[PDB]
Amino acid sequence: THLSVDTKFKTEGLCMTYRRLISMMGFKMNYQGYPNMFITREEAIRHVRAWIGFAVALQLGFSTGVNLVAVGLPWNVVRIKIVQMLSDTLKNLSDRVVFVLWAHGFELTSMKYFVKIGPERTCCLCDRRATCFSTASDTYACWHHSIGFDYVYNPFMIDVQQWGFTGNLQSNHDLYCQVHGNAHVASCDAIMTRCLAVHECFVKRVDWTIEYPIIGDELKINAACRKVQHMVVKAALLADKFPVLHDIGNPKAIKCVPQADVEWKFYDAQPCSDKAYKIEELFYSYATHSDKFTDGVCLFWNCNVDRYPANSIVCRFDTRVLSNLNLPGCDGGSLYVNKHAFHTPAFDKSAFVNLKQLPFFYYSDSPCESVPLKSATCITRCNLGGAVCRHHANEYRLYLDAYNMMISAGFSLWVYKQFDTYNLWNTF
Ligand SMILES: Cc1cc(S(=O)(=O)c2cc(C(=O)NCc3c(F)ccc4cnn(C5CC5)c34)n(C)c2C)cc2c[nH]nc12
Ligand SMILES: Nc1ncnc2c1ncn2[C@@H]1O[C@H](CSCC[C@H](N)C(=O)O)[C@@H](O)[C@H]1O
Ligand SMILES: [Cl-]
Ligand SMILES: [Cl-]
Ligand SMILES: [Zn+2]
Ligand SMILES: [Zn+2]
Ligand SMILES: [Zn+2]
Repeated sequence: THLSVDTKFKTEGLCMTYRRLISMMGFKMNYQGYPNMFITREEAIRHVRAWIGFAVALQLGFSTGVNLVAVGLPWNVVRIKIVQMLSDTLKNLSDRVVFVLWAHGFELTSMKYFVKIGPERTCCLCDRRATCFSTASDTYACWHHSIGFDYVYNPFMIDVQQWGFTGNLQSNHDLYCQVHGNAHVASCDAIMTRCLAVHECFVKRVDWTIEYPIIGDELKINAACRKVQHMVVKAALLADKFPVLHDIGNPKAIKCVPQADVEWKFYDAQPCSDKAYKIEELFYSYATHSDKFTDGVCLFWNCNVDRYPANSIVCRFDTRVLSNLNLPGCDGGSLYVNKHAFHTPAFDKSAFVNLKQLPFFYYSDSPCESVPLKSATCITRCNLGGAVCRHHANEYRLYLDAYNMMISAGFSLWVYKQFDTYNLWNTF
């Protein structure tokens, strides 16, 4: 859970323990839920929504792209702007801030000017943990109630250099990322340090053991995506009668259509060990697998490979979508934190070159029963006749709502070019 202040601090990167470092930074530690400003990698990963890259050269820079110069601007104005920026950035994401550092010593020295530490406190106006302090009123605020507050209260931090790196920030960042160019500017170092931290913590694999709290429409977004997944995969199996389905990026061996008359094969780069017996370990790349999975259809449900083969059903998240769920990531990618943290490579149109956009439709083979619905996209027995039944018209509108929710949440659907609803009409 917590990082003992007695833990040694590697000074090779600075331009010794955490206890001694807190003294050097100019914080009276007191005699006695805040044993250390610095936190473990594991704790930082749990609070990824709180991550703000921070660097100095004083020119103070943040991973938000903001740079502030202190004498220039006076410190009283600067510290107001910092609390403003952090409050606006984090109020809907986290109960805290985690400064992500590539520590040269100067940034740590500068914290005494805009940071106050002490025991954990609650907001003067709500039940939330205090993130801000007002010298003027001697009161404490959360990110929501910090209007006019001048000090950051009990911020957490990590030095990424303590995760064991040779060379400078730029040499390590540029190994994994070509999107953040290093100018001689503080905010560029702030961005690169957080980018590097995201690479080290999230790019390699999903950690299924770490959950993140609900902060928006996760439940409705996820319900809508699963409803659409069932509809689309059910419809493609009925329409083209594929004998095998290659579910690439399924680490739990759960079928979205369990009643489907098909051989369902599971693959993942990182299968869950309790289901590894049903799942082949496989890293899909088009260059290494373009002549494989030639039989039946491949399902890539948010399995974000470099290029999809022609025989694919695909859901892919657009990393450019602005959302409290969608955090800046590594190499033009984003970190999508919805229940778990999913690093997603940049949305790239060249991935879909073998596919077409999946058009909207509703299909039901279920029994009929009872503002009339006149739509070419309602594929039911009753629409084949004159009027659509009250059941299927209601289910159509619920399905359209789920589809619209999924699109507005940033997900797009792609399908093999031969896919057509002609063959679903045939099933009647
Ligand atoms: C941007 C983006 C989105 C998604 S996602 O939208 O598919 C997604 C997936 C999950 C998730 O928990 N899957 C577990 C799981 C599986 F592994 C396999 C099958 C099922 C069936 N049901 N379930 C769920 C437990 C009920 C399954 N969650 C919470 C989200 C939001 C995955 C990404 C990878 N990179 N980027 C990604
Ligand atoms: N190139 C690749 N080849 C194979 N699996 C990959 C992959 N890139 C990512 N994955 C896997 O894709 C999954 C994405 S998250 C789970 C998605 C799953 N299809 C669902 O419906 O929930 C992870 O399990 C990850 O290990
Ligand atoms: Cl992976
Ligand atoms: Cl983003
Ligand atoms: Zn409050
Ligand atoms: Zn980067
Ligand atoms: Zn009907």
